[PDB]
Amino acid sequence: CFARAIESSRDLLHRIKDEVGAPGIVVGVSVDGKEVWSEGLGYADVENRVPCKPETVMRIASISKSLTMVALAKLWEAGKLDLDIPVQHYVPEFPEKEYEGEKVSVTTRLLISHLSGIRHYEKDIKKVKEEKADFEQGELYLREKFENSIESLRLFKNDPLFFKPGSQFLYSTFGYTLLAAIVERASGCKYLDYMQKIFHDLDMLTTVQEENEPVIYNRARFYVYNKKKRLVNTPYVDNSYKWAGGGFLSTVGDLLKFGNAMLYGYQVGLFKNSNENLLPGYLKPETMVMMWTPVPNTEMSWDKEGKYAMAWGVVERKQTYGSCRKQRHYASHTGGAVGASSVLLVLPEELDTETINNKVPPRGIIVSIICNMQSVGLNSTALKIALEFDKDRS
Amino acid sequence: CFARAIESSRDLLHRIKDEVGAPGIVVGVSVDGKEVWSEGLGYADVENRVPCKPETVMRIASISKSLTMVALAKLWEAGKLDLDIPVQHYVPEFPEKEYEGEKVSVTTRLLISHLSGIRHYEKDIKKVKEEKADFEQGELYLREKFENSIESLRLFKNDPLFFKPGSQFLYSTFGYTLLAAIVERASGCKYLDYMQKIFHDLDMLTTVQEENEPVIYNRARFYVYNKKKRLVNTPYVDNSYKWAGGGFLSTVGDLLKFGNAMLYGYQVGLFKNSNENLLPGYLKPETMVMMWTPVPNTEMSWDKEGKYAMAWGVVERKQTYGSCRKQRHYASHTGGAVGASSVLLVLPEELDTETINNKVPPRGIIVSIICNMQSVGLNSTALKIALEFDKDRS
Amino acid sequence: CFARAIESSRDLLHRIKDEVGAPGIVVGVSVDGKEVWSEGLGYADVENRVPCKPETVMRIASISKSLTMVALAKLWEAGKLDLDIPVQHYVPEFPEKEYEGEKVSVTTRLLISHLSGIRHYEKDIKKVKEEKADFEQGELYLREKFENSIESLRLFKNDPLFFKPGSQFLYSTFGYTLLAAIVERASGCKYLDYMQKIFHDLDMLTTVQEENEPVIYNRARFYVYNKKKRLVNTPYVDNSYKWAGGGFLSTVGDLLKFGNAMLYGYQVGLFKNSNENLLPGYLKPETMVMMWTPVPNTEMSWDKEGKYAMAWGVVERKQTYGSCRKQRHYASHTGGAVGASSVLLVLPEELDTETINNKVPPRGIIVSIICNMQSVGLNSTALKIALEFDKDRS
Amino acid sequence: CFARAIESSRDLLHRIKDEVGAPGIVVGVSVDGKEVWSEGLGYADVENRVPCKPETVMRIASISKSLTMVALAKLWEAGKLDLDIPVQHYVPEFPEKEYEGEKVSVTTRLLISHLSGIRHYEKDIKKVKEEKADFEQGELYLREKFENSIESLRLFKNDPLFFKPGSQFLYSTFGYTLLAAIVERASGCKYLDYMQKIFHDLDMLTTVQEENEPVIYNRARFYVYNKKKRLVNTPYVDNSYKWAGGGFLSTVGDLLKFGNAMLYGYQVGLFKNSNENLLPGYLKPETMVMMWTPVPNTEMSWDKEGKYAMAWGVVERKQTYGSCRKQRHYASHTGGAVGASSVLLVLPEELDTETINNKVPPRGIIVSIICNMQSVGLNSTALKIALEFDKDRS
Repeated sequence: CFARAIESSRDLLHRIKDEVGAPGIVVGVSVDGKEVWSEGLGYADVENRVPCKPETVMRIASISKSLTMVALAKLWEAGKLDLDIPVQHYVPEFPEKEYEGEKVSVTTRLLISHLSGIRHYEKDIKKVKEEKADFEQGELYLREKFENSIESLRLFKNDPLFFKPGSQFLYSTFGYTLLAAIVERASGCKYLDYMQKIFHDLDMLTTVQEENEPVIYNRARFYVYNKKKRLVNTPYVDNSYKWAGGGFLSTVGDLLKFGNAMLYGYQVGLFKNSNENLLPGYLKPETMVMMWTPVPNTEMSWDKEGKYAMAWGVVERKQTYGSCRKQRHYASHTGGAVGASSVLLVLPEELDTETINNKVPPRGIIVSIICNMQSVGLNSTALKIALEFDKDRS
Repeated sequence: CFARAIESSRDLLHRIKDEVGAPGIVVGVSVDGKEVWSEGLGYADVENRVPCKPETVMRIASISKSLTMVALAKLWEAGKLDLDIPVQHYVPEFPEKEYEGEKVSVTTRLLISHLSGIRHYEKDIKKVKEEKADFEQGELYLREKFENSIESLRLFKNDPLFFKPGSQFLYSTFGYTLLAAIVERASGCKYLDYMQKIFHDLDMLTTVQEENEPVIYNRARFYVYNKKKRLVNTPYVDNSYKWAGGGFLSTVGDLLKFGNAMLYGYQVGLFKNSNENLLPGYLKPETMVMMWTPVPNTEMSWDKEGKYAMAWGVVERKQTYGSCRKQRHYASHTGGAVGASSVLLVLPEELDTETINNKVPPRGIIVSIICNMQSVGLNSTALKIALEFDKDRS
Repeated sequence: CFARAIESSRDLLHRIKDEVGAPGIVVGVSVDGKEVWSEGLGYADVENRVPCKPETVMRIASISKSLTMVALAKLWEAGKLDLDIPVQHYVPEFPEKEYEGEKVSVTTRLLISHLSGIRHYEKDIKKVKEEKADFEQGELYLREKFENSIESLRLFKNDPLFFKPGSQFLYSTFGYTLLAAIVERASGCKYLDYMQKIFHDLDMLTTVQEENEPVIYNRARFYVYNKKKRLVNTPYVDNSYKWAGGGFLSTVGDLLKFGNAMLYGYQVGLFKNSNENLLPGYLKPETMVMMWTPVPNTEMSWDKEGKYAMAWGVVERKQTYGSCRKQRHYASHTGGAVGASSVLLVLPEELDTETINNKVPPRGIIVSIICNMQSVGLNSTALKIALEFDKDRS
Repeated sequence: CFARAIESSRDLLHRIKDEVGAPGIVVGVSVDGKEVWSEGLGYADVENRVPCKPETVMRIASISKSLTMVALAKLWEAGKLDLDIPVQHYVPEFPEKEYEGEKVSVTTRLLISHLSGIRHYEKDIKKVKEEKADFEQGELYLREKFENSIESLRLFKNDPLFFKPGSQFLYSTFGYTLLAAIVERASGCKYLDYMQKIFHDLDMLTTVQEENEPVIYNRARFYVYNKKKRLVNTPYVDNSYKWAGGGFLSTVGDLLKFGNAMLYGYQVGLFKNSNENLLPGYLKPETMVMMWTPVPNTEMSWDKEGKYAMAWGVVERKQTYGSCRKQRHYASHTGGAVGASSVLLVLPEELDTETINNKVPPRGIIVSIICNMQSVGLNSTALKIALEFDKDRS
């Protein structure tokens, strides 16, 4: 039934692969909760000639923020965590900050949406202020091993705030390290154990953390181009200092399952009225709405047409003029890692009365693409693939 | 429902294609805001045997003037631009002109309708005056790259005026280069960025500018016949000096969407009285009327029966004698480029009381035809296709 | 019989294609005068999605020098041309040159082996002398059309000599333009007509010159990577000023046929004694030996282990120490063009008494590889493929 | 002819592989200068399921010392190097050393046989003295990159001598770093370039240095067992500080070729009398004898029955009592690297009058075994395989 869409999507994948020169790429498409397509192109390892397969394990980078958000939402549902309380309640090791000698408060809500003052890789305030008005970074190529989140906090716990909390949007990865410390303090257990339990609940059996010593099957390699336009290996790095921000490894099936679970949790409330036999979602319907609610004064780098919510980028639906562009509602998050690129997209389906009365959730399309090439933007390709699979479905 | 009309239209397309010997041709028909037919005949590329498809990208040439007019109308609605103010207010680099030593004023209104003195490709005043009482041109085969509109102005900013402003009609392309310079000066941003934003608003995702370095998918080739009556390739040209006049690339779907938007903006005022739930048009109803209002002392080359308005050729409706020709109201613009020919036609539907009370805008037919053959007139074929689709609709 | 070798060769081709990120590549292998393998990988045109095929026409660049050498050898056999006579005998438009006020002579023999003083793209003597002790060039991106070789001579006929003739090796392309002028003067006919006749004699029906106006079927596109590591189109260029140097277009089958003809002409003399029914080669046996004879004080850029002969790079066979590297005898020439890379390799087979008495010429392997990627070295891959096909043959 | 021996050797390889639990192992056997057997067992990479093949590239560790010795012998033959001159003549950056205030001289001859005072990984003199009367080391897991040998010298150039030069045998790896510095100073070129030229001369095309950025095909992985008796990956290390001591990567064919070249150079002098058509060896016959001459007061760790020579361990032939053990003459060197084990063995054949008069060199057997397992001794297995292949040969 999806044969026409599959061929075109494969053509689109070839287009992007040849445009960026990626040695390998893997895709995964799920329609209405069922996986209908999964393919790989190229070689996961070019030295040993290992072809790309749906079982390939690659580095999802910032899609990890979404997993941490799921953990935080579950903790908040359990009542252990309060969003508006200052972070010093849970983590007293973080020093209090001043902004030309005025009291400022850093909270979980500000940390989630990046509205907090914490910096990114750059340490020079002047350049950041000039830009507001890179893989060249050193901290991005660290190799030290950090046993715990509290030890990892020492990289940025002494730097001054760059902006007033809640005033300027600045994408950051250390804020989610602080969030992981808060999670492990509030839950009473280690962060990795909590995430492992969550992955077990969601049936994500191939999602593990970036480590070198353990043997991980079907692990791929990551490449980059040098100054002579020749494919080379990326340098060895250790990502233990940022587990929550970008330290996880996964496949396309696990991302499809995660997206399906989120879609079901989002859509179960609408279908609850017609049928009372539906199982409850992993998170409460009000929690799901809050997660996907856009926050004002936020930006979405991979799509200027939408904004940012909680660990997700959300584009809403609207139409301003007749016979003119009709915006479509979807949520997405992209990831950029040394040697790798990924994207996860969710496209909800507009629900009518008859569909609600007859059909059952989830109703939508989830698309996941991962490639072992550095600095590749895959949001547009995923959006096109999702739209075309939306056309075929009847 | 349109099956009878589609077959006849295809026959008409074959007629014109065999008459001119065009290697390929693409058509697009929209009825009442919905695309009902789209087909291609022949080969977009004859060297590699690439068939013509609705996704083919060809060179719309002077249909670009309409896009610039949309930009100018939006700027005028915003209040940034004044039509009657002399152009030296925005562009002081253009020298003031004299006509046997008398002061003359060049304004935006004169530039839009070609009533201005600026010349076309020919530089000899005597021949132009004799004709008033060609692909053989050199400027039509330029290959230099021009970074900005101000740099492009140097090709004609020193030539004397050919006629008194507002006195003689002379179709010109450099006047729209001056218009683009005025647009980029008044809007505060670059012309290409403004047009890109406008195209994004109107959902024209495949409309780009003529460039060689970037990879543009489904780009076609352009051909001409030599002295031995053999098909050959057209010479390489650069169109950077005239973006506004004739430097864009598009498909038939984008032209259909543009025509539908213009038709909705034209017709929403009549339907506003019955229903208040209709979304506003892209431009105000008074702006649309002005755009399609014919201007006296103007000519319409592709149809002697009508006149010229603002970047459009408009034929009105009238009937002088009983049992004799009944003129029909429509608007059209044709384009001639090296190696290419195109046409865009809009046929509004006569509105009665019951149709206004019951139906919703837009009500009409838009037809777009593009072929990769030089010096082909497609206005009559488009008019016949539009009329026949007007017959089938019930 | 060659199934094992074919698979490995395909793997080698994939290796180089992924290493350089070439959108397409075509290979051709001939064993003992019969074509046994021919395949293409990737897309010849990425905008229109045209797959690579053995019929693809790409830009062989400096393999053209070999064709001009064949023309010169045939003229010398006919007795029309003398190698040691100064070039002013045939072309008096070339000015005589002095070297700190001493008489120097430029001859055909010096021009063939690049021992002449004529420069390459660089015009600064100091930098060339420093290097002796680039696609960044301007002359490499010319677009002017030159009707005849004498007109083309004006680009370098006034520059002073860089080194003493016969003293320093300097690879050059304008020397072969002078050679083409000499050919067309001595033969009494135009250079292109002579080469067309030669191609007709050798059954190379798809070998034509680089031109834009004529329709050439199966013509490919040429690409390069920009500063953002994104695939883009190469700029439009005109190669009319260097027909003999790098101005021809060809397939892999034509190169295979050319190599087979050269191999037969080389090897027919050894087999003449046993059988008198063998047809004569295209060139006399003594002429073939001279063509492949290495010249002292010459360099072979694509293989430091060999030297240069007449329009060919020749590596001889030798062994200095026991149980140590055994050199193999072969001839090759590589080509680098804007947007393209190519190689032609000939691997003669060692002949014994029984093989000479029983088998018939040609006995060897010819390999041709062309890719639409700029600055790719394909000599090593061709050598490996030839050696592996040498192993399978029995 | 060797079918009986091959099966038994394979059984022996299985025996050692199961005894040590090595995931993979590769063997290579050459008889009389011709490779007669080559096989691999297990997986080179267990995560991606890549089987072991003869083309696998693994870490030869201290077999590198033999390559440096070949370089030093060639330099000494050229007359550039003097063995008895103090090392301060070539490398003045090395400080002079005192031994309870007495002048001591460090020379190339002492450095070659490890009779020099320089330490190994351990820095505590007391423990070394107690042992004389480990992978637990820190310097063995360094990750810093060192551009040149002079920079690498700083790791041990300030430590005091452990024993009097020429008095006590102490195996060391930094002495060969000093030897590499001496080589690059005396030869006038970089060490890596000299070794690359030597490898090219000996037809060792797959022998490269340990580097991460370049793409090296068929590169294997290296494993170790943890405290829970589970297979894990070895930690990432950089071996740039010891190129000469333990930094090379190779296959079994390259080691076979190297051993064959050494055997030919050793045996050509005996066969020179009968036949004058034999090509000269890579090194002079007197040089080869010196290389394999055992040095008094030296030890051979992998075989207590023999001693040490120049970068080789040599066991001589002798028989003390009648009807009792008859010693056999052979040379060998083993290597231990993080995650890897290797051995190279040469078994010369006893030469009689008729064999010298009739046969041609080389006459012997070379055996190479490499496995991706840490701390495995393979000398006995290689000796047994060589002896059994010695039995089959007739």
